[PDB]
Amino acid sequence: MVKSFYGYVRDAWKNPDETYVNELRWERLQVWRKQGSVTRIERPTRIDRARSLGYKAKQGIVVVRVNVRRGGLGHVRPNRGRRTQKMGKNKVSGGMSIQRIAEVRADRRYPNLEVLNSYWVGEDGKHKWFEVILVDPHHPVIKSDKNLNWVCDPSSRGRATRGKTSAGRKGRGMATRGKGTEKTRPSIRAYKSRGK
Amino acid sequence: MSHNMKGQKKRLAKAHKQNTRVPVWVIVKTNRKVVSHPRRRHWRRRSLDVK
Amino acid sequence: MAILRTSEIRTMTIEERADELENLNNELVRERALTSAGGAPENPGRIGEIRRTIARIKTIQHELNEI
Amino acid sequence: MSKGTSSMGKRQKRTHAKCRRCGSVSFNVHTKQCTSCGFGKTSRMRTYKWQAKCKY
RNA sequence: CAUGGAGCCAAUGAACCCGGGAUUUCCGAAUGGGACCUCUCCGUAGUGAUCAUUCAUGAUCGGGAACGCUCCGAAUUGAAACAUCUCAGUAGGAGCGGGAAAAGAAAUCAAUUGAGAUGCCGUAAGUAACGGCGAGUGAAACCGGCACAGUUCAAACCGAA
Ligand SMILES: [Mg+2]
Ligand SMILES: [Mg+2]
Ligand SMILES: [Mg+2]
Ligand SMILES: [Mg+2]
Ligand SMILES: [Mg+2]
Ligand SMILES: [Mg+2]
Ligand SMILES: [Mg+2]
Ligand SMILES: [Zn+2]
Repeated sequence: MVKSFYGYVRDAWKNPDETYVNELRWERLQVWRKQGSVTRIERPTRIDRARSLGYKAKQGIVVVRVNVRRGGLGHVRPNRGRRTQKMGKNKVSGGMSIQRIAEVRADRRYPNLEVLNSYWVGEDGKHKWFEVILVDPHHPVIKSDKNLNWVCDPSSRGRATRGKTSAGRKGRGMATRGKGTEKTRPSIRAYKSRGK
Repeated sequence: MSHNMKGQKKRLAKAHKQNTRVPVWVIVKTNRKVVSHPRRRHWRRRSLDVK
Repeated sequence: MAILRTSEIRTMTIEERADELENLNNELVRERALTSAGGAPENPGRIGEIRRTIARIKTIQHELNEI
Repeated sequence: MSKGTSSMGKRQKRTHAKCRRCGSVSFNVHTKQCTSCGFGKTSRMRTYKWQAKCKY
């Protein structure tokens, strides 16, 4: 088993409760809770995950940690007449996942980049921290980079807000094909939102 | 003596000079087909939408 | 014919262009000053042609990089 | 004193001034927002789908 | 627009139309500070906010008839009442965005053996399915077409090449 060290990082992060990642988790969440909603970091907390998701060690790529509240879409009780099925909102969690929420907040704070992907990095009772990869589509290195130069196209600006990232496509019910995607692909809006 | 700034008095000046009849030669040139415009008004009526 | 053609403005110099602009502004001041009494100009096309001439001279000056 | 013509002579003041961005007399003087174009509240122009009818 | 008086422009080729420039006050994304003041104060002359970077420079901001994508989301009404249902993911809202956008190259659909990305059109079909199994809602595959397109990363091995 001549395995790269990225494999060892992935092994350490496969079951993080029963590895050395638990000690680092207890030491790291103290610093992470104090930080802001969208915090920039030097290196990704899990380098193998970022590299498989598309991170490269070059300028014009930014990695940011985002804190998102745990739980579903907290909603307001309606103050006007509802038919008793559209009146209850405590047991309603929306169609926006927390990963999409974190990606959209990272895209909001960093307007001149694009959200590439993101991955779970840690969590506690009240928060979920996600590390979001962003790309600079106007840096010359990304312009020259042929494996990232698709992002310079006009159709790629606003990926995380048009549901084009991997968490976005998962949330739009496009992880699979065949049966079950009769009302999701090619878009939720195409079938009057009946899928999802 | 309402106390206007410069722009308010400029708007009232334009409103004042809009409130004049069509010239006689315009009526003569147009074969009397242009005899008025909508901006005629009197000060003791509907107030200006100026200030 | 015209007050002064733009080719003649290109023929002129910087000092002569400034002198022509000064004289044209002074004559436009005189023509607009007489109309403050309301009396029509003896040359009613003169005012518009002098303004167009001033525009043409300013265009030539900006083309020649004077200001 | 009445609610009709008696108390309508107190209309010697304003609540809407002529907005800069659109030249309409809709700029509220207390909320600092034009209720026609939304200047003072947003960079974009306020336009809603209920300002016209459903196109079908 | 709109062949009135008096002049002016035009054979140094105007007017007019196409193309390329100049000028383009103040506000407005409005962006040096400020707005019941479309102006005003400081002038040390203005890159306001959020960002990328080699800190040279660069990006986003607003608008656009509808369309596109993402998320949030009623009630009238129908059931001859009405609550599941329907109205309807409609109306409306928030974000993003281009000339198109989304989709997209199987951890697929089939059936005993096959096909070979996606979209859209016809049909399957008011069928399967759902449903106070009430009222109603309601596909896809196969198939016939429009059009045809396949690939790039992570990793193994090398190690600044
Ligand atoms: Mg925030
Ligand atoms: Mg596309
Ligand atoms: Mg509509
Ligand atoms: Mg009924
Ligand atoms: Mg925009
Ligand atoms: Mg795809
Ligand atoms: Mg339905
Ligand atoms: Zn306004």
